[PDB]
Amino acid sequence: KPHRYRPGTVALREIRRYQKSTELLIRKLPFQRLVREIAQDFKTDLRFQSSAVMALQEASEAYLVALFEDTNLCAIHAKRVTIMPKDIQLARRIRGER
Amino acid sequence: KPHRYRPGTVALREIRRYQKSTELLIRKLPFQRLVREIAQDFKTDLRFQSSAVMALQEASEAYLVALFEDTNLCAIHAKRVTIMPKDIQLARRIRGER
Amino acid sequence: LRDNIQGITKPAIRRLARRGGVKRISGLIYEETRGVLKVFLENVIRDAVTYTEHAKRKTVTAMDVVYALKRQGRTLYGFG
Amino acid sequence: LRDNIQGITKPAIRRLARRGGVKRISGLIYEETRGVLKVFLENVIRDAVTYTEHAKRKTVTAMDVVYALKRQGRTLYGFG
Amino acid sequence: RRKTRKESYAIYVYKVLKQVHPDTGISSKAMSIMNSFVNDVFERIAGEASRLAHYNKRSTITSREIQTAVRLLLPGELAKHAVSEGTKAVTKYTS
Amino acid sequence: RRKTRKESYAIYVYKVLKQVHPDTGISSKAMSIMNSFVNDVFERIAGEASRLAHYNKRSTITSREIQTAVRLLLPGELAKHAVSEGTKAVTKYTS
Amino acid sequence: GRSSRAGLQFPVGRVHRLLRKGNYAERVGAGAPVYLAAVLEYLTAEILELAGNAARDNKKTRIIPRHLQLAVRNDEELNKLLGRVTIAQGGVLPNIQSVLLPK
Amino acid sequence: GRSSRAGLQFPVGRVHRLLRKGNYAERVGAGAPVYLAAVLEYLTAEILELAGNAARDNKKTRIIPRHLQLAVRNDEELNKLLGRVTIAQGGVLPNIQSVLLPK
DNA sequence: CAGGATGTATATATCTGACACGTGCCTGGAGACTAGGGAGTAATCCCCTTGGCGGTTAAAACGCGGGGGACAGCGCGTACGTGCGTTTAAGCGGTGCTAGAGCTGTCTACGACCAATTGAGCGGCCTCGGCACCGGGATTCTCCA
DNA sequence: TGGAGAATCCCGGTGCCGAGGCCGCTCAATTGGTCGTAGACAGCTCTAGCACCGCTTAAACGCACGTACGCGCTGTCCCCCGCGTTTTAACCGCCAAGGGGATTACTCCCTAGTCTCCAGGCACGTGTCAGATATATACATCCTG
Repeated sequence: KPHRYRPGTVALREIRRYQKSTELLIRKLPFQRLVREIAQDFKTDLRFQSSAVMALQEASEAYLVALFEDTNLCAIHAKRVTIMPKDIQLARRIRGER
Repeated sequence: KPHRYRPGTVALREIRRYQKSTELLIRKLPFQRLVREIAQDFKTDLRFQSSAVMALQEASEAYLVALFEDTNLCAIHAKRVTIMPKDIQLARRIRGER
Repeated sequence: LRDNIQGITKPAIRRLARRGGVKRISGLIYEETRGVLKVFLENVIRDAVTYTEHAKRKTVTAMDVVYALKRQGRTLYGFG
Repeated sequence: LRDNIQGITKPAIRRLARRGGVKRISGLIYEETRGVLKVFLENVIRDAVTYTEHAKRKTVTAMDVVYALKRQGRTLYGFG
Repeated sequence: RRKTRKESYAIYVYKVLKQVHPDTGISSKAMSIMNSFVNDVFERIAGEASRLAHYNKRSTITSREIQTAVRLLLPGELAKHAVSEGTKAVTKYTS
Repeated sequence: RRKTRKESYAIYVYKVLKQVHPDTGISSKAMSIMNSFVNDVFERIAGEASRLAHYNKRSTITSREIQTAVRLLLPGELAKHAVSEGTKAVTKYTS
Repeated sequence: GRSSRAGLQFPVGRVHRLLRKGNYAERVGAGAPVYLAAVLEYLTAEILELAGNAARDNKKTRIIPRHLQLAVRNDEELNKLLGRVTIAQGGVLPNIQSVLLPK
Repeated sequence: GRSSRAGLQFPVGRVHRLLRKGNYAERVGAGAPVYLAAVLEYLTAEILELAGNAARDNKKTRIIPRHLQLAVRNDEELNKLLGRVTIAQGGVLPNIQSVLLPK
């Protein structure tokens, strides 16, 4: 029999891995392309510094991590361990963003 | 048998009555006594205007009502209609007060 | 004065929950709500008293309460 | 450029959820997260381009992003 | 005698109200709320224009700083109609 | 030639670090974070002292305005030890 | 006067004095108080028109704080502008969740 | 100098210049840059002490942003001071909820 | 589905205080003039952003088996809603007293300002050691018999 | 409960680039007078806040009854996780233009400052009418049969 981990151990393993790391969790070029696509609807032919897209990526990943940290509390409050889009909507409308 | 309303109808009647009115829902003298008792811990023999305690009561009732709306959303999220201290604690942790 | 937090009675907390849209209320909500209100009032009255004794006054005016609320992002219109 | 919101991939949202502490993730979380990130980035990039075009520049610097974040109550340390 | 000379916004808010609703009045508590609103929006646009002038190492608040502060602070089409109203008033004023 | 004379807080933060932990150093990104932190809480204490001077119809920022701004902005025993440090420094500076 | 040179109802001179004596910059341009008074007068006219419609729908002819609160919370842009703002004696918006209504 | 007259490491004259040129008040007193430099030095010494302890606990002799983030998010007073602040390349605190652990 | 009971919206009187308007006056805004420096604009430099290319390789996409968790149904009890009667402070008005807020006047110490000087701090460069990485063993946790 | 396997931690060894210290220089901080307004302080007046008291009555409190909702349990199924395989695009190193940020020089126009005057706006009175309340009436809704 080949070895096989049970569902939830590797998830906790990568919780402990990514809560110990400091790196950026999104790839840099897709985020940079997304930033330039969003900025194309405000002013055409814009340039970005190398540190501007890094600042946007740090702020965006901190925002999304701190929103998932609240989504997880909203999921645990409903006696679940799965997060759902209604949990994200609840966290965003309790924070005062909708 | 005399008349008897079912549990939940007069609650909705009070919701429609107090979401239509603009009065202060805490009594004036207990709130003013609570304000002077809290202010005793910061400076002895203080003094309040009549308008300062009304501004404190307006802000406190607005804070508690806007917290009870979030508490109701947390209760409804867990497929309940009763609000509980776990709903208050979740609403304050998501808003960022603890 | 001692123990005026019980002046925020259970019917007053029920009226504030009714204005908040709450249909059914547990019995342990009242002590949690009294603690939350005491924490809020401590932070606001502490800032208002700091604004008051900076001015070398002995009376907490409504402007000091308005400024103490304005510096917590709970700006209050109606009192100057 | 067209449709680079799918460049925020499914394992990237899973890595951000693992850093957020999330054990199990529904399958509809990814389009919701992409919409949330797009709304956040629209608001920040709109303010950063406003700060940039006030200075009569064509380049969005890192200081424009830091100021655009600072005016949303999301102060960012490390870029000036 | 008289006490003190409070600079409120009440007569200008009353002129604006008489020009949008000629039969509607306003209470004193509502006039205090509108005065607090005008002071708050004033010191937000003025603080943001000050902050913009400080970022670009300028010493002057001009209509370009006030216009950028209005585009930063007001949401959506509020910032589209307020910039048009201010530009129209400045164009009228310099004539 | 040389570019420009960018003032920052890096050498004072490094002197403070070398008097607290004499064998621990700092990174460039950490020095940028500490510079941003010092500029941030400088702008908070100064923008609260400015408001305290404006609210009382005063035109001078004094150490009493700075002390009141420190007691308003810092939480708990930060505003006790920072007030004690600042009072000690102003006392020994006036001597 | 400068309020009537620009066509405004708001005091351009008083806004100029508050910008000069308000510790905002070392110099204040001449079109800055005109622009700021025009923006303040527009933003006053919007909330006043919505409050007057909310007063007329309540069959009243005077604006009370309830009509200002209804005006600012029944509008997405004014609620985004005034999200962190409490209006005194304003109340709340009438809103019951759909789960609390009976079958 | 004034930095060494007061017993400080932070620049009292540069803080005085930034107060005089920051559009904060019409005049700036003498003891106010001294007080503000002392408060800035205390608040730098606290975060640097906690960051040096967190750097020594990971067996390192150099502060990286991770140690600054650990220093500020563990300390209650600094976490209330820096609640709405993102530190770049700081990560998060190691924190797993109790319901997610194996039973 | 039907009718009684209860609550709430609606229409009329009536009464009050607050609001809309009128009046004096004063102080702050407008006009005119002068000086100077901030900023607008042109010109030049050189940094650093964008685009392209090619090999590596790690991450992403996709498919699949399975288990465990979400969700729905069901039952039980307890705790919360409703209502009634008793109690208790709140609210209101009326009065009195005085602390202190607010305003004015006078004086002086303190900060703005300006000019001369110099050393503190900043950019550049140079060096070496803390750390990132790599390979190998050691402990630790998980999972299935 | 224990052994196998996978994962993570630790422990030495190498290379490297970024921290840390030194050097030259320049510009901002310091020092010294001079002045003129801000504010500290004394004094005085008047508002408004605190304290008390009596009375009415509305809200709070306490209790009884019952229902409906929270919560625990069980069953089912389907969806998400772990893993292996194939693909794709990120990434890193290198190179080449060139756009535009950044700095300097210079001119000039716009705004601060001062002084003079007067009218717009504010405090204070004042009448009248919009709303608050009382009260009867009509419609809407809830609940139990």
